[PDB]
Amino acid sequence: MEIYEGKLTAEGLRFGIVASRFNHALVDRLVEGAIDCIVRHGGREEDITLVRVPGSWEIPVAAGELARKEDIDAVIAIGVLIRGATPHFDYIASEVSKGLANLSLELRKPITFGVITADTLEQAIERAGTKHGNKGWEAALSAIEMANLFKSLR
Amino acid sequence: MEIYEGKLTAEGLRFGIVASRFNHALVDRLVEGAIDCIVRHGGREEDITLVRVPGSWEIPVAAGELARKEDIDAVIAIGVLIRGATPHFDYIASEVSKGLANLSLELRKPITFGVITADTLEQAIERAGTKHGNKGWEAALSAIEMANLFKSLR
Amino acid sequence: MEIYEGKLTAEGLRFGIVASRFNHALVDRLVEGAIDCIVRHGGREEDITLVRVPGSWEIPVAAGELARKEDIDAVIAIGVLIRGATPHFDYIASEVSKGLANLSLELRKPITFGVITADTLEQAIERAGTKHGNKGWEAALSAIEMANLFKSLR
Amino acid sequence: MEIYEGKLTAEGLRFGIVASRFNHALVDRLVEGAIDCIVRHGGREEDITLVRVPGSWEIPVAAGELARKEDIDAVIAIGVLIRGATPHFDYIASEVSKGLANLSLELRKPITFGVITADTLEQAIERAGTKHGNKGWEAALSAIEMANLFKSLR
Amino acid sequence: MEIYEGKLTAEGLRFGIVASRFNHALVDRLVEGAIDCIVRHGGREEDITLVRVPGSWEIPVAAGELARKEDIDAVIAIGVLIRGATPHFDYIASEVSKGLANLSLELRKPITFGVITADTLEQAIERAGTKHGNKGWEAALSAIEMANLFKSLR
Amino acid sequence: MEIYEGKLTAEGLRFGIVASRFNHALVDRLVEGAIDCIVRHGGREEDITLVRVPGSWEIPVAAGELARKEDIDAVIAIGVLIRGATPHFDYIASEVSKGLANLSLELRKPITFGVITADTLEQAIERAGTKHGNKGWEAALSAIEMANLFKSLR
Amino acid sequence: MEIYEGKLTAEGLRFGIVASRFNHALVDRLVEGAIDCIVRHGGREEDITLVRVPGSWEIPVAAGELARKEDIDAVIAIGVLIRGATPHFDYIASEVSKGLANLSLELRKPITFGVITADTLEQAIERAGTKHGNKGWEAALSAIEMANLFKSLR
Repeated sequence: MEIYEGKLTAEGLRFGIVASRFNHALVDRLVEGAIDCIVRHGGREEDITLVRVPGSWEIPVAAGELARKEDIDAVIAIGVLIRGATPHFDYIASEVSKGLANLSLELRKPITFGVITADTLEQAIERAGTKHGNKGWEAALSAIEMANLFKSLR
Repeated sequence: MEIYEGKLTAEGLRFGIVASRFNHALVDRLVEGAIDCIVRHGGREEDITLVRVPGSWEIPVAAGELARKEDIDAVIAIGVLIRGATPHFDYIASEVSKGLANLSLELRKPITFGVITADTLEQAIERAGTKHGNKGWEAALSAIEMANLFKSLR
Repeated sequence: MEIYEGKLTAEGLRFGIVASRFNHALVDRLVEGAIDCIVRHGGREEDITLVRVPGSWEIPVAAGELARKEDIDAVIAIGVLIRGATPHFDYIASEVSKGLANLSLELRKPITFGVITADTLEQAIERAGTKHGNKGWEAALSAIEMANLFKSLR
Repeated sequence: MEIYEGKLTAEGLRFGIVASRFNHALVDRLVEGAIDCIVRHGGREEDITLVRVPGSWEIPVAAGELARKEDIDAVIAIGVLIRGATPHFDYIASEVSKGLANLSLELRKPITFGVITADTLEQAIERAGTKHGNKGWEAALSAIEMANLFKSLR
Repeated sequence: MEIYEGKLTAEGLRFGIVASRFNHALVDRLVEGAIDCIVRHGGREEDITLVRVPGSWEIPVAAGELARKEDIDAVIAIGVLIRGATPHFDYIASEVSKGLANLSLELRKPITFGVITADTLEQAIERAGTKHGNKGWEAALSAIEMANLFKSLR
Repeated sequence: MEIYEGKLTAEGLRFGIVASRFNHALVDRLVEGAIDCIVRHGGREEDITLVRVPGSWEIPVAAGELARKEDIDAVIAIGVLIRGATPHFDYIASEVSKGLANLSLELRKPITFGVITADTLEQAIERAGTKHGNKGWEAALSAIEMANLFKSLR
Repeated sequence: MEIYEGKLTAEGLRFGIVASRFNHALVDRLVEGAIDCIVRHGGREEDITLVRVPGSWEIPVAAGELARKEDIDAVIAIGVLIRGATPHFDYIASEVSKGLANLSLELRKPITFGVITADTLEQAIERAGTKHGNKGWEAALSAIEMANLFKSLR
């Protein structure tokens, strides 16, 4: 039986991070977590490209630009969505997730989904550094592992 | 009338399995079930490729890499999703299923959906070895049958 | 004004039927209804290709194989989905319907949706031969009418 | 500032109408409304192509055939969906709308959505000639306006 | 074992339709459905005799006149009865059905019962073109099938 | 398509009216309505035969005597039944209606059912000249139309 | 049978619009809708006369002045009435409607009633551009159609 799996060492890997600006206070914590993960797993900060976009709606189109660069091994998508009074939340989150997934399949490159979709502000605060750990860190781990995996798998 | 149907014999077939690492305790049981099915239906374990991915979100992109290998007859996707407090579960499960289906149609190769989507942990425990039988076994049977079917159908 | 419409005569038409094996007791009734419709509207049973697939998840990929055969005029998709305890039903039904629709648009060939999506077993029993008439018969009628329509429309 | 907008004059425009046969009593009223709109806005009835399809499921595939004809300026899709006891309504309406939208984007031609999606029969009766005006008329107006718009825009 | 059954082809068959005038709005839809069925199953409209009667009470006596013509193969009875405030509905529906059945047995000719007996107007609207399909179409199918059956059976 | 229908002109037609004597106050209004209809649609009063019978039970046997006269074109049956305390109402109304229908089928002559079957006196008052129009007038119209119809149909 | 009906083309027609000033915010939207309708149906804006009046009470007397001009084909009356605390609303709306109708009959010229009579402000907002479409547009369509109709009818 052949086993393919990725180590959690980030030596030599190049990363791209797309972070929305809306929900500024929490997206900053998520980005801090992602950079901390990449650096403390052996990666250099000089090998990280950070792209700032106004809202979550533009994360897919910015990730399309980063992910087609040859010198990028994986892309981390970071954003915070909190449900409001209107159904706007549903139609934004669905399109963001769908675009990211379609892009990842199209470009044959791991694009990791580190976007928080919370019903309440309190949940988003939990998932961005407090009791539940930040999805920035979780997404960075996923991206590192897939970047290592695809080196063997390709 | 022409009838096309697949036998349940796994002699000579090559399989690929993509298993997420999240929900480690149950995904291991699902993978055990899938391998047991393939082996006990006549297949060899040396003809199975196992790919481990961090979460369910990356199953489609890893299955895209396995399914384009010529020496793979079918791909079994294995993962466990349990609904949490946030609507994150919906946007993950929808994208995983949609990506797998689109990939299967695109590559003209059977990609079987052995992912558990449970509201509660108790349901997931039921569907992964206990009272309801493991979807790893069910997915392996589906993959074997489609692999045999496409030999006749093509 | 130009009117394009299809007659309900099945002389000379070739059909493909994809039927899942899950919910064996009801899918058999649906297939019986479809074949009865095709035969009693003038079609021959020697001009029908039947493909059996394990579950509803594989209906799109099998229909992709039948529908690209030149000697097939329309494809009838037959399956039964009954909602269970998990949200698995939603993610299966959505992908089956989406795959069938995308395939039909891509191949410019009518693929008729004769899949039962029931909340309860009692509804599925109603819609498969009992009080509400079988969707196998309804789907066969739709396929016959579109097959006749596209002869004029093309 | 450049303003692009379409007049509501139908002189010289060619139209295609796809109408399902299910819910016969109301689809006939919708088609009457659409033809009345086209004729009373200056269009000729000899410049209208009407295609009849069995159910709403086949509207996208028939619209694909009409919309690729060069001598068709816009396509009007007409159908009536009333929610039943099963979730079948959701999976039919979603696929019809998605197919129509994808087709319109693909063919760069306006395909107007004049399909009634009603929870109850009483609502469908309202929206097909009675208190709320028929979506056949509304869809015909939309198609006329886009047909005029694309002449300037292209 | 000898099997006698009728095909659903209407080539060469002659039909008679008796339609009441009461409930004008729905009987017209039922008659449209019946004629559409006969025409789209291969029959000609020149081979259909339509008899209009004031109320449902006179359908049996008019069907007695049509059914004794030699050049009529089957008779379709079309009418709409909606229960009112008085028990008049019972004594009308019972006599209509009894007369039609006795006439059919006496003349050894299929007389198909396409009369709607509804408790409420909403049910009658359902059964005459809307959600439940029109009994005009159902009765026309029954008449076609029996007309084909009696050719073999006699 | 051959259309048979009767005009509403009563020139030259001969009518027979059987009216019960029970419920004298309302049967008189019904008879007035019937005669008014026949006269104002062009018929002469000298061409009307009126037969008075004690109760509704004897209407069928008197109509048997009128309807076998050659110089009678149609027979109008007029009576009023109001439900009492005993089930007598059911067994009278059923037999009256059944006898009239059987007689009409036997003699191949239109016998129109203008009998009021009311649960309460207030309903019978409504249906005999007041808010709901008298069944004498309605029955006379039905008889005129069938008399004209059978001239063409025979 | 002679059919008289008006097309929806506004070429060459001259219009007069009387708009009250009370409920300034909504009357402006209604006037915008009316002018947009006239322009986009082929009419010129140079052929429109706009008269502003203080309240709805003066719309009839101003419409009397416009409608007697020879070079005016139809008059559109635009105003918004919202019920207050006093019965003043009833006595204003009744007189406005009565005056407009009497004027239209007297001058043999179409005067279209595009006045909103709302119980609540929320309804008036609905009917002036939002969910229910603006009565300015509806009234302009009515005026165009009657202006075309009277050309044939006179």
